[PDB]
Amino acid sequence: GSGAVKLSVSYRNGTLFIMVMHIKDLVTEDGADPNPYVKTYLLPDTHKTSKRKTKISRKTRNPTFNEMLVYSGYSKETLRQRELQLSVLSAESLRENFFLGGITLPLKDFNLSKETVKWYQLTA
Repeated sequence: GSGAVKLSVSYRNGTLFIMVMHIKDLVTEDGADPNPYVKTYLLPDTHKTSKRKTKISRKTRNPTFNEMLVYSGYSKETLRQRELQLSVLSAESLRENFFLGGITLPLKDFNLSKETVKWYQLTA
């Protein structure tokens, strides 16, 4: 299943709010507890300014973040032509950080006039 992430997606005062609440069931291909963090981009990214990331959650497959990722300066019209590429990676200090799972969500699928809160299944 690769795990699932709970997110709150809302938009107010011209700002997109992505709250990464928590993740459950991440899997590594080696039985070691990863050091997960979440990274998002809004694509396509004309100016190369959309990278956002949470802090690192140490040794766990079920991290709780409760972190708000903020994307300001976008109109709702522009967002309808953007996808939220969310990636969960393990932060590693003696080897390359590795991909645990992710999901791409077209913002057009969201009623950005309200707050959408739900769990999303990650893919690999």
